[PDB]
Formats: sequence, structure tokens, C-alpha cells
Amino acid sequence: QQRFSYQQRLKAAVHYTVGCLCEEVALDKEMQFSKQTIAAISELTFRQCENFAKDLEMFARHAKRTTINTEDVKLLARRSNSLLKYITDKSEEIAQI
Amino acid sequence: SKSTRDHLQTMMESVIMTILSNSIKEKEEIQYHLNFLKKRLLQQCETLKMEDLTNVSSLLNMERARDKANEEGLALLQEE
Amino acid sequence: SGFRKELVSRLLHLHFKDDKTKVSGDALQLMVELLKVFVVEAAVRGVRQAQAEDALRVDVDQLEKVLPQLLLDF
Amino acid sequence: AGLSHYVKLFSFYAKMPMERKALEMVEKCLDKYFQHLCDDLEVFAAHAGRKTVKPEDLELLMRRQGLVTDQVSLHVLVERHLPLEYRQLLIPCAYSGNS
Amino acid sequence: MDETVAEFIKRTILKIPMNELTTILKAWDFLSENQLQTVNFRQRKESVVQHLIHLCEEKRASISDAALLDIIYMQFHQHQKVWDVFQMSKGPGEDVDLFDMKQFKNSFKKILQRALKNVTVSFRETEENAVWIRIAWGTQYTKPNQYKPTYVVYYSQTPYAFTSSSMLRRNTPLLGQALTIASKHHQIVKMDLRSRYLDSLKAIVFKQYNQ
Amino acid sequence: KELNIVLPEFEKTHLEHQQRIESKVCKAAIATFYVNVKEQFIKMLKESQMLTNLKRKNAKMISDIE
Amino acid sequence: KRKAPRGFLKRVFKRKKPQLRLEKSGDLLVHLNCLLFVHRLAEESRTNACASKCRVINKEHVLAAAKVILKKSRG
Repeated sequence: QQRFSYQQRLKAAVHYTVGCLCEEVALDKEMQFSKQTIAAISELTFRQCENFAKDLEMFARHAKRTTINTEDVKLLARRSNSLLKYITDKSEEIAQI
Repeated sequence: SKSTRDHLQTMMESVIMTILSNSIKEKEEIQYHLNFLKKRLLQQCETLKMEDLTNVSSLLNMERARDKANEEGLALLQEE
Repeated sequence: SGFRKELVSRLLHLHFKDDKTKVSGDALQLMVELLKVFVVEAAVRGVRQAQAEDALRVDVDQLEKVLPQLLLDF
Repeated sequence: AGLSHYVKLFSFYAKMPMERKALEMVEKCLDKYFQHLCDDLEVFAAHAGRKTVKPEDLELLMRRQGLVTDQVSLHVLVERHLPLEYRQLLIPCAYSGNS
Repeated sequence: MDETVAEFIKRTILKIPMNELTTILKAWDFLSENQLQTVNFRQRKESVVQHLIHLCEEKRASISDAALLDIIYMQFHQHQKVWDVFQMSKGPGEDVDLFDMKQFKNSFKKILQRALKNVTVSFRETEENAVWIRIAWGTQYTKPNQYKPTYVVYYSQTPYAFTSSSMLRRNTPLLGQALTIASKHHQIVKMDLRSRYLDSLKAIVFKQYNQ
Repeated sequence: KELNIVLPEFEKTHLEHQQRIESKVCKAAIATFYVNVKEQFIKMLKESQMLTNLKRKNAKMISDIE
Repeated sequence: KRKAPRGFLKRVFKRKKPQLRLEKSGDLLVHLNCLLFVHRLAEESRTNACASKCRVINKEHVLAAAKVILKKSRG
């Protein structure tokens, strides 16, 4: 009752924005994201953000802290060297803001 | 054909997904509509594959295309 | 464009098991960065396996094929 | 050495015959595993602020493999694999002097 | 290096015993003398069946000689898959003055793919003047079935063409049909010799056993 | 056969729900859901057409053999 | 085989990284790390050998096993 009323609105929000991103990438590589494709990619993003939420709290707990710092999301970028080098300059951009 | 109708509930839940994306200002209204959709589930599932049906239907479609090719081949060769 | 502040301000806070644990705005925008690039890399990996099959459309089956690696390294 | 003992463990962990040139590839696989474990441990400890690495820095890396969960805690996995004297030193027993 | 081609090669390699790896593999000529030293034949079975299949992965193996490997396998294992014996018979007239190997390989494949359009017919003209045909059957609706082929040993100018009695499908009246059209004969007749020993059928039909 | 009755049963449900509708935007959402159900019924009709095409192939698997 | 090496594990830890202070029983815990690593590798090699339907583990199965196990076992 709270489960439905919550997850409905969260996946609706994320799917709205990833539909915007699908129109955003569809022009980069001149492809078309089918309705089942966008639905699957949004739900994959959601079930992986599940592990993101499981991740970041224990990442703070590891260093004996409650809040999420930029190092906690730095180890999030640690998962791959490619998004390591990506999120490094995006974090420098965030610090620019 | 049960898992077929849960995959039905999955895809018109993707339709739910898109309408909720465009209709985020109707949260209670679409929650009522969601209860009525579970009602649709309980209503037609009781009375009475799809992805596999679609893929094998297409596969058999080009198989029968190859088949009418074999038919024009065999019929014309038998005719000559 | 991308994930919005109002989007990740609620989506990430949905799953948190403690009510007093939050995400800061500077960190929230980095959640924006990584969740945007999450769709981006999921999409390019799907497009790449489609190119491996030389297809114009990406379906559910190849996504399920990459999940054992998609959730694995990404 | 340690990798040679580990492929000996592979013989009774795979429970099915192997080849020598394949276990020499498991040699480089174990070295390649450690080339990630030693610099994943360094960063997990560096975020923890400790130049040393302590056990709890390693249960987190366990969670990163995901083979430790809420159902299977860190103290559970030591039970199933390490021997008795090799497990006494990690998990605290109770003698009013818990290790 | 294809579908049902690399796998078919793998499935026909382990069939042969450990002794006759070199003897069979020298015949189909995919492995030139340089490639034979790369694979060590004496260690194990699954090692050789994996490195040998790799040597045709780099050679880009095709079904045309993948069936040929099965042909040389059968030439050293002709004492299985009990052979039928067909007997051709021309009418009154002169002999077949033009039994070209090229023309016979063409006139058999043409008639066999005229109706059985999806087959991999692979001839290997043996040194005893006996064209060793192998036909992987399968209707137009299906791919050619290389799991159970029907080897046909048509002795080149002889009326007699031994046939591996594998399934005796609706193709056995077309197997004789294309055999009697490619070779310029008129009638196909299974003489009702059905023996598993091909080198023994050859002596019996040609009366070469006591001569 | 049964698909004709199923389409009518699905269509009656849209009207039954629209009898209990509350707002105009909810009516539009219901119309979109009805279009989605029509697409699902079209998928079911495509499955029936696939059964018919498989029957044709079975006839085509015998005509070619004949 | 019921064994666990103290010395070689610490030597490997020192060789790969000259700056660390693996604690009194942290060697034990990295040995458990590799225990579970090799367990995962063995079971998923059984899995992908069943995928190839090969009765004996080979190079191609474990090569695909590396890119999965050492990637998820990575932090």
C-alpha cells in the first residue's frame, strides 16, 4: 500500500527521465529505443540503484560515518577504470559549480 | 497460459509506466486505476508464451518465406 | 538532458533504511552524473552487442544476456 | 607457493580432473585476482583512514563480491570454509575473554 | 569456423581412435605440414579435439571439407553403417564415353539439389577409382542434417554404387535417382546385397574375391 | 473462436471502469490503457495468425514433400 | 586437502603492494577472500563447462570464467 504508492511514483519518475535520455542518446547513434527496450533499461537502472542504495550507506558505515561524502561516491566510480576517469572529471565539474 | 498473462501484466504495466510518467499529477487517480488493473487481472485470468510466440512466429514467417521459395523452385522444376 | 534534482532527491532516499541518512546536493549531482551515465553505458553496451549481431533494434534477450555482466562490472 | 596450494585446493573444489597447462593459467588468474585484491584493499583502507587494513575493511570488500549478505554474515563464511584453528582467530568465541 | 561446421568437425574428430589421428588428418589437407607440429597428438583426447578445431578456426573451415573429413573417417571405418549395393543398367547402346569427374560431381549435385535443395554433397575421388560420395540429407524446410549422412561409394565406371543404409528415407529413391542420372545409366536396382563390410561387398559384386 | 469472446470481454471492462471514472484526465489514462489492451489483443490475434501460418507451413511441409 | 598458508599469502601481499600493514589475522581473512574466490571460480566453471557440455574443464571455459569472477570479486 505504501510499497505500491511509492515504487509506482519512483519508477514513473526515473522512466520519464530515462525516456528523455533515450531521445537524447537516440540522436547520438541514430538508433531508436523501443518501448520494451526503454521499459527494460529503466527497470534495470532501478534494480541496480537498489544496490547503489545498499552500497552508499555501508560505504559511510565503513569509515564510521552516517552522511555520504564525495569519497563514498569516489569508490562508486572505483568499480571501473573507465567511469573512474569519467566521474573524476565530473566531480571536478561539480566542484566547479 | 498463466505466465503468459503475468507477462501481459508486465507489458501493460509498462503502459502504466508511461502514463504515470506523463500523469505524475494523478497519483491517487492512477492508484485507483492500478487497483482496477489488478481487477482486470483477476477478471480475465480466471475466466480465460508471448515473447516466445512472437519470436517463433517471426522465425516461422521467414521459414515459410524460404518455403514459398522452395515451392516456386520445386513447382517450376517439376513443370520444366 | 539528464536526471533532475527532484528526481534523485526522492529516488535514492526511497531505499535508505534509516530516515536520518541523506545525500548532499553536491553529492546529489554526482548521483545525477552516475545514474545518467548508467543509462548511457547500459545503452552503449546494448548497442554494441546489437552491432555484434549487426541489428538495428535492441530487444529484451540481449539485455538479459548482458545482465550477468551488466550488474557485474557496472 | 600460495598459488600452488590454491590450485591444489582447486582440485578438491572443482572435484573434476584438470590439466597442468590449465593450472598454470589458474596461476596467472590467481595473480590477477591478487593484483585487484591488494589495490582494492589499499583504497578501502585509505577511505577508512588507516594505512593498515583491518578485518572490517575486508568484510566490506566481501560485500563488494556480494558473497556475504544479510542472510550470510561475515562470521558465517569463515565457518563453512576455514578449519577450526584457522577460524578461532577471526570470529570471537566467548570465554569471558572473547577474541 | 561456422555453425554446425566447427561443431560437426569436433563431433567427427573424437570418433576416430587415438592411433589414426595423423593418417586421417593428412588426407583432408586443411592441416599442412606446418600445422601438424603445433598440435601435440599424444597427450589427451579433449586437448587434441580442441587444438585441431582451433587449427580450422584459423583456417576458416567450411562444410564442404568438413564433410570430406567424415569421408576419410568412413574410408577407415567402412565396416560400420551396413552398406546397400545399387546396380545400374543402361539399355542397348555404347558405353559412357564421358564420365568426367567434374561432370559427374556436377550432374549429381545438380539433380540432388534440384529436389533436395538443402544438402551438402561432397565427393572424394579415391585412388581405387571409386567416387566416395557423402550426402548430408535434409528437406528444403530444414538445414542439411550432417548428424547421419548417407555415404555413397559409386565405383567410377561400374554400374554398381554401394550406399550406406543409414535411414532409407524418401531420399533412397532419389539417391538412386541422381546416381543413375549423373552416371549416364537408366535404371537403379538395389541388388539386395546388404553387408557391413564394404571391402567384402566390392569383391562379391565385382567377382574379385577368388581371382 | 475464443479470441472473439475475449476481445468483447476486454472491451466490456473498459466501459465498466469508465462508468466509475472520476476525472477527465483519468478518462484519457483509461483510453490509453484501452489502446494498450487493444494492442495486447492484437498480439493475441497475431498468435492466432501464427497458428494459422503454422498450419499453412504444415500444408507447405507436405505440398513440398508431395 | 585441509590447508591454509600463512607465509606465502603475506609474501604475495607485500610483493603486489609494498605499503600495507596486514594485521595479525588479516592474512587469515585475505585467505578466506581467495577461498571464496576459488569456490566461485570452481562452481561457475562447472556452470560454463555445462554450457559447453564439456565433461572436462578446459582453457576456454576458465578464460570466460576469469572475466566474470575476477570482475565481480573486484571491489
